[PDB]
Amino acid sequence: FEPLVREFNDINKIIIRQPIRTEYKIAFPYLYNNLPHHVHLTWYHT
Amino acid sequence: GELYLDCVMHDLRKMYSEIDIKVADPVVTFCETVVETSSLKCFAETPNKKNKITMIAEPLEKGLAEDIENEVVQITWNRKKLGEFFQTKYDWDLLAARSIWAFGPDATGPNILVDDTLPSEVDKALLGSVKDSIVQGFQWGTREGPLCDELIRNVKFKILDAVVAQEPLHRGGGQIIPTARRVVYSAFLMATPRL
Repeated sequence: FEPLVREFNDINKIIIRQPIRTEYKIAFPYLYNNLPHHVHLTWYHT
Repeated sequence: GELYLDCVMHDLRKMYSEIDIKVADPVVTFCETVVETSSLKCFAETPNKKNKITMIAEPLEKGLAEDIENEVVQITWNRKKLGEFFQTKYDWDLLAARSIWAFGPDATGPNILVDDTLPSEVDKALLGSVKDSIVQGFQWGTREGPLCDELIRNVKFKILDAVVAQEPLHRGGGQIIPTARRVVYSAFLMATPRL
């Protein structure tokens, strides 16, 4: 698609244990992004 | 878990505070432990040289700590009954069965506090007065955390010499609480800290 919008996160203070795989931002949108505006919730299991 | 914090962050944003929030990557809480008997023990006093505390550290077994976490080895009953439970479950010594002082960072904590200084603990009138300040320093220093202020799991602290001056009456308690704290730090940090 096209963009819809167009000392805390220090790189010495954050364990990169697993590379954050990008679909986490889909699966859990509030917990993995800052500013989740115009976001839709997901049906996740049947 | 993941979905719990996702739900509460959604709730936080959409119900009470509409403010955009920077949120870092999640870390877990860690703990601390000791896996072997202590080295040549450190004894330390206050700025005024009055009262000393000698403590070693060695790990109480896995079963001991997990049963203290399950409340069955609670000291709230008779000391004789507590000692008999130690004897019938872990081959515990009788002289060590009736001398245990406290637990640790809460009512049921993963540490344990033992006294065995049989010739020198006949000084009981001068021991038990500051024993409660040792407990007030013990619980507080075990919920503080030396390394990165986490909790201390599965470590036995054992006092082997109590040298306290005659009739302190204001010095003893208030000065021995940071002494209990600092000797707890020394006995933990000296001879196998682990995460």
